[PDB]
Amino acid sequence: KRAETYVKEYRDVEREKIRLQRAAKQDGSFHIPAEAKLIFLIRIKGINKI
Amino acid sequence: NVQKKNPLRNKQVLLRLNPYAATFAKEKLGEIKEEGKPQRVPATFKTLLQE
Amino acid sequence: SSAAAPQTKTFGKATRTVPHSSEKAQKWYPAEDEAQPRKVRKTIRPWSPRSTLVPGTVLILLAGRFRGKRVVLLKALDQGVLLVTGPFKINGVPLRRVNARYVIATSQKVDLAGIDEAKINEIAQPKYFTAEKSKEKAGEEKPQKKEVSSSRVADQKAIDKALIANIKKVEFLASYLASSFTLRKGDKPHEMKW
Amino acid sequence: KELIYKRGYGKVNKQRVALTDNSIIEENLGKYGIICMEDLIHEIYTVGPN
Amino acid sequence: FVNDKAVGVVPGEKGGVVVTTKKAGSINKPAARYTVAFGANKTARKTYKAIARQVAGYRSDLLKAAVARASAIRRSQRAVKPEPAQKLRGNAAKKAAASA
Amino acid sequence: AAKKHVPIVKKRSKGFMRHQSDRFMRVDSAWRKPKGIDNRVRRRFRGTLAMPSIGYGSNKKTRHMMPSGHKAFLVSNVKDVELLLMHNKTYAAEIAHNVSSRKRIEIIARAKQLSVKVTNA
Amino acid sequence: PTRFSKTRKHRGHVSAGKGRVGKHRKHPGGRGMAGGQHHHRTNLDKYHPGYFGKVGMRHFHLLRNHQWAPILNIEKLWTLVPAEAREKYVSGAATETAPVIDLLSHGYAKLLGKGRLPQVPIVVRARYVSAEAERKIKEAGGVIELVA
Amino acid sequence: GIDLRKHHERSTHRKAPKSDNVYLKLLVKLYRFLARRTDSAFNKVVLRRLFMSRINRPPMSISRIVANLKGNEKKTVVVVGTVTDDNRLLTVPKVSVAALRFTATARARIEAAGGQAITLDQLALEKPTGANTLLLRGPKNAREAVKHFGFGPHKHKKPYVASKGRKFEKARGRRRSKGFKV
RNA sequence: AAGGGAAGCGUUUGUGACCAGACUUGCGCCGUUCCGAUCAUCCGGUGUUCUCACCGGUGCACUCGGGACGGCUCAGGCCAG
RNA sequence: CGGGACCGAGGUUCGCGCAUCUGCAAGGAUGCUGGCGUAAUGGUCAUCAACGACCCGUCUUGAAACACGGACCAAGGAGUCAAGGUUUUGCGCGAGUGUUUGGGUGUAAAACCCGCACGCGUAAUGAAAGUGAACGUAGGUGAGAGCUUCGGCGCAUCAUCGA
RNA sequence: GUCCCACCCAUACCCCGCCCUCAGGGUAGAAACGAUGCCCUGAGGAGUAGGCGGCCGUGGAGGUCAGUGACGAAGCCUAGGG
Ligand SMILES: [Mg+2]
Ligand SMILES: [Mg+2]
Ligand SMILES: [Mg+2]
Ligand SMILES: [Mg+2]
Ligand SMILES: [Mg+2]
Ligand SMILES: [Mg+2]
Ligand SMILES: [Mg+2]
Ligand SMILES: [Mg+2]
Ligand SMILES: [Mg+2]
Ligand SMILES: [Mg+2]
Ligand SMILES: [Mg+2]
Ligand SMILES: [Mg+2]
Ligand SMILES: [Mg+2]
Ligand SMILES: [Mg+2]
Ligand SMILES: [Mg+2]
Ligand SMILES: [Mg+2]
Ligand SMILES: [Mg+2]
Ligand SMILES: [Mg+2]
Ligand SMILES: [Mg+2]
Ligand SMILES: [Mg+2]
Ligand SMILES: [Mg+2]
Ligand SMILES: [Mg+2]
Ligand SMILES: [Mg+2]
Repeated sequence: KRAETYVKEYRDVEREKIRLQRAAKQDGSFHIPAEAKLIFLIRIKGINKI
Repeated sequence: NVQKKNPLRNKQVLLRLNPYAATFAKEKLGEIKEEGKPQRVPATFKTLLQE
Repeated sequence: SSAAAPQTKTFGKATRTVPHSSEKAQKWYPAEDEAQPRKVRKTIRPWSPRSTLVPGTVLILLAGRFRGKRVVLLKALDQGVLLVTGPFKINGVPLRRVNARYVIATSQKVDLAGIDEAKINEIAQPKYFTAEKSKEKAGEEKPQKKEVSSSRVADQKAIDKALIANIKKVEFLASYLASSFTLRKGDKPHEMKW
Repeated sequence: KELIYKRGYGKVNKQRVALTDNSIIEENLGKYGIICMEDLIHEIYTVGPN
Repeated sequence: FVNDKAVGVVPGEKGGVVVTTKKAGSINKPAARYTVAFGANKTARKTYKAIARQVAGYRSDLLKAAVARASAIRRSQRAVKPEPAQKLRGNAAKKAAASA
Repeated sequence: AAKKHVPIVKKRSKGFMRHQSDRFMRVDSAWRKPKGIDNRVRRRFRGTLAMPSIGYGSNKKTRHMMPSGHKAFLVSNVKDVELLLMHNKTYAAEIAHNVSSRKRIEIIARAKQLSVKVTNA
Repeated sequence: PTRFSKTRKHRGHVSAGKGRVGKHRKHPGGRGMAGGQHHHRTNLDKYHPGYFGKVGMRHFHLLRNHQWAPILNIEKLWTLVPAEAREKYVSGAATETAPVIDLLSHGYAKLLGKGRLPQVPIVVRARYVSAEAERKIKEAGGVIELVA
Repeated sequence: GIDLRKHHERSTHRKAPKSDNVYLKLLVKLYRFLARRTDSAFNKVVLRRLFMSRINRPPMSISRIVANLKGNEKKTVVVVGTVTDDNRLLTVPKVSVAALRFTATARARIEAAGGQAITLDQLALEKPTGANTLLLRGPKNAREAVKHFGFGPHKHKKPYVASKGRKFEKARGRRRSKGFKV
């Protein structure tokens, strides 16, 4: 059941961003897509000379 | 676990970890269509996008 | 589980038991236990031949004694083993088993209308070819050809009757099968169509 | 999703333990309502309280 | 010598099997040994049963070893096929052929 | 004999010889670790000798197994070879030198009865 | 035992544990207490304060038998009584007897009042006694006998 | 390569006694089993103290046992060490003491008072979990060597002097009349 | 055996000489020829119910054991599809 | 859903799962087939070939050095012992401890036994004359492993105010 | 000079096998073990001066293997083997 909710939750969040963007275009205003909250870091430069 | 099996490639291992994987495939949740006539931008949105 | 069968032989007066074979002491006991392997989760599934291995197609033998020859596919048996015969009166290839990985499946198909599938069986059934190999392996010495079993001679003769008649109805198929396949200069197999 | 399913290992008693079934996640992150891989993935993608 | 319940199987003088076990309080008395000598003509299966009866009471963790050792002693006492003829390779074959 | 084992894989079948043991006759072939301050072998330069280390160690399951599958046990008596009565599947008799011709025959005779392998019959 | 030594462990390594630079020389720094005021001053000032100088007056023919006066703290007075006798006094068997110790027989001269005493009266014959040792004996009901 | 500051760091605590005492080996085997197969934190501490050396198991006197045993009477005093006798204790009450060792004077006096002088293997019999026990440690820093540790200026520690007198360390760095004070 | 202003050495093949192993069969079930097994008595030991001593076991497709010759299953060396 | 490559560790059942009255691809390879059964695989050595490879020890910031020692081989060749300290480890006894200067005895340079003194420790501090360690459950406060009759007691040790 | 695709390979990164070190668990009304053992899991591995641990070898002493040996000990030679 929790997987059901999450799959639906992911589905609905993406459409709201699209719907908000499209409705802003119709109105003529601008919608800020909100800053990202999660980032993934990758270290790619060794362990020497730091 | 002597040998890690990838759920992304082993279907049986995927099912022990996510029982909703089977329902996702049959219900075609990854291929949901959106219908209806799209609402295009007005002529004011353009001619503002280009100066 | 239990599998004891405690019989009772007579020996004059009705006594004595003589327990079942797999119930008595071993009469020899090892100093160390055997490895006793674990259970294996590998169940045999039938071999899936290629899409082009339709029975009646002409194949090119790439190895073995009859390499380069062209034969007709009769039936795919199992585990990659094919039953083929390039008619013995055409190119001299008897009824023979060939592994499906050492052939080329061409686009030429010979109609098998006239060949009984009943006789295709009982020769696709195994042990047919190597029935008397161990019995006949004399090599103690003017060499002479190992005479072919009269049963197999008759079997090949029966199949060839229908097969050759159908083959001869094509203008060049009879000569095409009688020839052998070779690579000339400029023939690139990766580019050659079959 | 693909990072956690394929290269996702847990930290159990200062040991790197492969996440092959939900028991490891249940017995470690159970106090926070995360009992399965989908719960773990949802808590990462959507920045949750835990 | 260490354990207070010990089992010992040794070959018999005249081709039998001898089983020796420790009695109670043997830590103070060395000669407190209960020894039984099965004959050479006794059935192999019966000898295993007789030893299995005794070892089970004391230890039952030496059931395999006591029975197997009796089997090993019995195996060594039977007749022996001498050997198979040893083939020679390379120079040894050439040397033998040239010599003979 | 040689009941059962994993294949005997040897990580290195050659051995390690001492640095410059081939150029100088006073320097033995037995390995000694180069302790010089400028030595190229000790510094692991490319194209030089390798030094022994763990990592070249043999598998524990097959560490001291001869290619047949047995482990060698040195035997010098008929009473010594009887110790392997219960281990004839994992140990092989090896009659040491100094054993006279007569005593060698008895050890072969007895080890044949025990079905114990003798590596120098 | 020589087989338990670093010497058997340094066989093969050049410097034998003493270093390539700054090698093991003969006497780099002096022989003995050399330079106690000049270059070994940082060791003496740190670990041996009071080493240099002169304190007090002299005593030309000091005989240490004059200064002989072993002490006995009253917390161990009753240990000089034998085990069988000490039982009845300590246990509380009040009676008409009182022990006499005569410390000098046990090799003691002065008596000092460190510990405590049971209220049993006791007689002690001592060469010297302290103020508190006498006070704690009197309170227990004892008697001090000064002897020579 | 991985950026670590330490590699293959070992545990700093002893994991098995260095003693070749065969009887002590049996005692450790018993308390290895007990500490593993019980939830008693008392068993773990007793196992750990059996490993310790002789300077980490200082002797205890009956007087120090008596001092701590109030009002903890009806409890078994457990000392992983040696229990010594005190002359300054004129009477010994009835006590239950379990210890690795007892001096002959201490064992006789405890038993004469009507108490129990038992060993740690006896203790594990009636008290497999330290149900009513008083775990007591002797004075660790009462050793003579500890008086010398950390010597330095203004540390008030004991110097390494081979004699006591007006000489050998009393002049300079010990009084302001000769240079300075420490 | 090798050798166009050094040689030696490491990784890896090819070639030539030499050589150690492994393998030869073994365990099971059913078919021929000779000996003592189930059980009970009588001493003596013993973990108090197991066994050794003598003795009735009487035995050709019946027991027990052993060799002789045949059949079948399983396992078994090296290289591979 | 195809084409290819490398790998098959583990060794009675147990588990997580999927399917359904079968079982499975789900806690690590099985099945079928063929040649040979010996120098065929394999190993050692010699040699050729591809790629690579400066002469060791030493002092030095830096040695292949146009820095020094080294023609070659065998044998010999360098952190030892005593006294006195100290820290740590093991052991015996433990407010004591140490027989062996000496005596008795002996299977006779051994082993065994004996005791008075003495050494160190149990009391320190003063230059010395000298004096010489409990107000108190040998104290109060904070932390504290462990125990708990669940309210508390609290070893060692540390910090602090005292006697 | 700039831009774009494809490809080559370090002892680096990923997966797997094996060695060792370190760390964390299990194993007795013992059918039970060189418990100084065995089983399971994870991480790590350069090194002069230096420190520590375990092992190999030599000359002797006590105990033991009822040890080997003139039917051949010790030594020595051996592009023969493990
Ligand atoms: Mg693994
Ligand atoms: Mg070094
Ligand atoms: Mg030097
Ligand atoms: Mg220096
Ligand atoms: Mg300098
Ligand atoms: Mg690394
Ligand atoms: Mg020239
Ligand atoms: Mg070769
Ligand atoms: Mg693919
Ligand atoms: Mg070869
Ligand atoms: Mg070869
Ligand atoms: Mg070359
Ligand atoms: Mg080069
Ligand atoms: Mg040197
Ligand atoms: Mg310079
Ligand atoms: Mg130059
Ligand atoms: Mg110079
Ligand atoms: Mg010169
Ligand atoms: Mg004396
Ligand atoms: Mg004294
Ligand atoms: Mg205080
Ligand atoms: Mg561990
Ligand atoms: Mg000789």
